Amino acid sequence: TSEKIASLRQEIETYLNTGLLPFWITRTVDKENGGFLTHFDQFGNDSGEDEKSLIAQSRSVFTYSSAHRAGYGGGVLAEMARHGVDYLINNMWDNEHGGFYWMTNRKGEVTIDQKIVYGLSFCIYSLSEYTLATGDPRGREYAEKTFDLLQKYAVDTHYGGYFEMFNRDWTLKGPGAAGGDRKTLDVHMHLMEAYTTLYECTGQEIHRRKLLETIELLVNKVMHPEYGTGIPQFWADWSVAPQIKFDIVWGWDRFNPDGLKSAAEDNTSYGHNSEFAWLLMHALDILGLPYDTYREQITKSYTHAVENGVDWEFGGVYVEGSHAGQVYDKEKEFWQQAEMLIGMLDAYRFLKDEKYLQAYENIHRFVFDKMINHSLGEWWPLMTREGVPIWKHMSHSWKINYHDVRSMIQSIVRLDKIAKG
Amino acid sequence: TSEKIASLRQEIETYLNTGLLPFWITRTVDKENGGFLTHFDQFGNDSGEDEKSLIAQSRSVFTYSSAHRAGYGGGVLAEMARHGVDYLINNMWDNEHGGFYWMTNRKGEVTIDQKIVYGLSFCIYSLSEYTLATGDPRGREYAEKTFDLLQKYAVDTHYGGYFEMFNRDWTLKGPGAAGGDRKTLDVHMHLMEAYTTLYECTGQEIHRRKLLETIELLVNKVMHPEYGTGIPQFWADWSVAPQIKFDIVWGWDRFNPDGLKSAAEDNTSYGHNSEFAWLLMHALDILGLPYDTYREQITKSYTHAVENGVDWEFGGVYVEGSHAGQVYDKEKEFWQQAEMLIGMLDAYRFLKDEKYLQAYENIHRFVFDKMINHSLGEWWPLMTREGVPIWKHMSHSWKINYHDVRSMIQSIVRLDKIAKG
Repeated sequence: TSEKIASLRQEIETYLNTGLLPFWITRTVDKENGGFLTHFDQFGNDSGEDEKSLIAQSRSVFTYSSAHRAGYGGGVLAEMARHGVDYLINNMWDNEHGGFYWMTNRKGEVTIDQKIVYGLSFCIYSLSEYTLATGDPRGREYAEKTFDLLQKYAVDTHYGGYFEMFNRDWTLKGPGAAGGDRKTLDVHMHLMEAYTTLYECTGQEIHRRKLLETIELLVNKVMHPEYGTGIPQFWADWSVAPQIKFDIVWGWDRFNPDGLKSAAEDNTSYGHNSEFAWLLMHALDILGLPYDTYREQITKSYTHAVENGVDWEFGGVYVEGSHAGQVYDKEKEFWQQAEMLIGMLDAYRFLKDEKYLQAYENIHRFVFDKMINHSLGEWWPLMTREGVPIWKHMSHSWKINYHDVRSMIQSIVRLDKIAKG
Repeated sequence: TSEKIASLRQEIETYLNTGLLPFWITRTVDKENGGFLTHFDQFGNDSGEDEKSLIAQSRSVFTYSSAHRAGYGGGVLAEMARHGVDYLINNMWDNEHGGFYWMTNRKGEVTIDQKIVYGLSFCIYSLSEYTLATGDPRGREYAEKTFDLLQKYAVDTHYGGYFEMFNRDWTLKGPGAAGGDRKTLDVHMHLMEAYTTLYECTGQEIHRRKLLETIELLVNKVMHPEYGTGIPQFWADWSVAPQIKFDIVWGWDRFNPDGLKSAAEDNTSYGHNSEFAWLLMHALDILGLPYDTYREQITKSYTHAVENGVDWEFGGVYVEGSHAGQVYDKEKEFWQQAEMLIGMLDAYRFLKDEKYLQAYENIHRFVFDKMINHSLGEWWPLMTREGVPIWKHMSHSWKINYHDVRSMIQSIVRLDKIAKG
């Protein structure tokens, strides 16, 4: 109903303004050392890590630029984004070899100088969003330099796609855990995300062309050929590779002991598949192309997520399960909820089936009633199926505010479109 | 016999020193306008064209740099190469968008400002050779800038390989004759050539890696999957395309009215296939890899050339015929003779079959006894099967001295290796 949509939008708006953005505004700007503080425990207090990761600093720039562009934050977020861009350029850019370093310490010294394409994707995305939000040409300048370095050093001109981890001097890393011989969904999907906003910013043909090439790589090489669901890791020739952990990580390793088929490699992520599909719809909007350009793919992604991933009984989306439809891990992790909020709304907009709005409300009620720590404003990172926290730190080097603020802003916008339609 | 090899080498050496290089040294340097004059009629006199094409100027730099590196030219060719590099940078480099322009007039003004990857390949090759020959870092500097622009603007990150023609501002040209929707043997083979010398010059991992990727594209996508012979034109997805002429050309259009199956599209060039195979062997030498890394491919290329392309009765190599082995066009064109001289020697070195040295001597006798215009020193461009000139201009915007000087130097070297082995 229109009354229901209005209630859901109000709930998001009040929380985003009074809860989520103040958690960050009151804590994060580091005026002594530059950049952003992001290590907060279950009480919102500094947990002390001597880290300013490329992921944390760039995601922060993305959140404050995009939220400012959307009218949120009381006007203060453009200057917070500028503070972060100062740190990215002055402390994280390699003035000898180009590209941004993977890790600094809290004082701003480089401690991991590798060139990691997952991080560089987030640099392109955040810095393009920053120029769009502020007009400061530095964002586009360094986004374009990073794009150009990826074309030179990372694109595989024979098989297509990208090699993904390099030493500081852009020599390719070794095989296996060192990261130099796999091509992955995580990197290729986030490059589509980043190139969308790069093209929004520049309007240049090359960015349009290579955004479309990246979409084609994902649809034709990364997604399962029958099921349309994301497969995580490939060899350079785009045959499927055994899944391995890399030396360089950007999340915590959760093992659910009750998870099923823990050795199987037919696993796929409902959250990632929803994220891919709504980011693909956003790309098509920026490209001026109809969603039915990729009707089959978008339908496969969303159908599999709603048919298997949504916990109708307790609320929220499961972690992972098989391509063919068996759920493996029913824990509730934060970022997949965020990406299902946006994706289920866009599935309703394009596919028009009421199950997708039923799924949206299920996810939304889970996030508000179980996952948000309303005492502080941030989201619990990992919960039991029923919604009891498992891990309780609010934020760290890999959990900042990229998924949650974006899901709040993009859900309130899509709900408005649904109400108006 | 060793006496025969010595006679053949002496014949080359005397001609290269006293005939071929003096034709060029006495005619080509344009001190008034800069760059090189290359338009000479059947009497060696200026034929008047108001053109200084990227192909003519870059091939000239390649010849004078490589011949100097080999000890030829009486010491004067390094400065002639420097004169050409001054013209490439001062008159043919785009200081606003990067890359070299396709065409200037004799006074040095830009008259076709498109960015044509076939020309840019020859820029990379010639400028890398120039730094190797002279130590002037400008060659490597602009070769590297051009390589980097090709990765940014020309590489297809989805299907691999290169789009090949662009407007001045690096926007892709239109479909069909405008050149923006085909991938071709001509460009991809010459990129392997150019990247070999770029990697020789820089020793950088990225150039090694992308030389090997280019070799793999040629072997796995461009060469016929059964016959190993080059197929000329593909769509972006590497399906075979109908052969078309482009608006931008770099040779004269010869129609032989007596040529067979003039509408067939299973045609392949013996000269191109030999050129590919010996340039691939040269790449493997520079890479430190054995020829048997690509034994099957190299064997296919050379076997098809010697079994079908060599005119045992009259001498020389035919223009083209089918992949499956029928000859279509028995005219004798200059550059295919040059590339068969080097390739038949390297086929003998690797494959050890006496037919390849018999083929070399057949080609060598044809070139010296029929194709060289010993009155002047340059090679007739096109002859009847029996060796009577058809076209008699000595040189123009697309026929300079790249094929012939290289074949003379590289044949005398390979003959020496054979004698010594």
